[PDB]
Amino acid sequence: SWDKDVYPEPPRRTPAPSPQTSLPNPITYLTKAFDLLVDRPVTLVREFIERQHAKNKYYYYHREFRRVPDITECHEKDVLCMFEAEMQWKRDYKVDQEIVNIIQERLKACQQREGESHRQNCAKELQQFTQVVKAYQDRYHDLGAHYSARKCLAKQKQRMLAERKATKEAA
Amino acid sequence: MMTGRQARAPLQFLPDEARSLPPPKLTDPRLAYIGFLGYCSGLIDNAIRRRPVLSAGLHRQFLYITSFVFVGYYLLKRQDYMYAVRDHDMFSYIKSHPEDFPEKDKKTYREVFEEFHPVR
Repeated sequence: SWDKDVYPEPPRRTPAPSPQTSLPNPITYLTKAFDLLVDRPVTLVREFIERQHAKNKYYYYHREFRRVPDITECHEKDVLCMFEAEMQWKRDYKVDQEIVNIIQERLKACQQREGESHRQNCAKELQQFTQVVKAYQDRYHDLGAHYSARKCLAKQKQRMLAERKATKEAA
Repeated sequence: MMTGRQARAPLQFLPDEARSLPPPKLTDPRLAYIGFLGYCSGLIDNAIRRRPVLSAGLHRQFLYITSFVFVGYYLLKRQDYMYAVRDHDMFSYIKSHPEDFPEKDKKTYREVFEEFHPVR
């Protein structure tokens, strides 16, 4: 099972079957055969395996990283503090990449699920994708194969200088 | 370079100030490599005279290894002493001339400015 808030999904609404004709549809008979011959033995085997798994129980944990000071409060050419800040920045870079992956998966799921009316019913997913892609592009794009926290700090400083000049010339 | 240092007490392999330093261990990796050099020279000495390389004259190979270890130990003692003297002179001159070695005003990255060159 997963968390239904990070991966949302609307409630399923299926119509009732109305046999207008008198011809028996083979799909109901095939579903009966599938439940008799396939679903029952697989369910029994999984029950046995889960019983074997419940005899001994051990846990694995999600690794927690405490926050260290970032590169903005590191002295220049101070390898210890800069090393810790660089490792933290790389971890957040990986997490941001997977956040963009999550939003992309949401968008693809909406496009497949809504059917032919996807252009109207997937407006919110498109807006979320556009916003998160704009944030990712403003944060991490055009850094090169040798990206580091200093490059990202320089890019953010240049963008902030451009924004300050733009708001000065528009004042 | 250091002739003024090695000018008041000339032709001394190891001056009396060297005895304040820790001697190299007999398990020094450099000493072991020098012993391996001695063993290799013993094997070459067996080889050029058409003797069985790994069997003939074990006393000769033992004397080769022993001589190399002895000379290498004393050379290592001198090398460690001379690097110690280098560091001692460097630190004394740094401390004696504070005007020429000022403390650099270190600044954090929130104040420094670096130009950004995009890779596109």
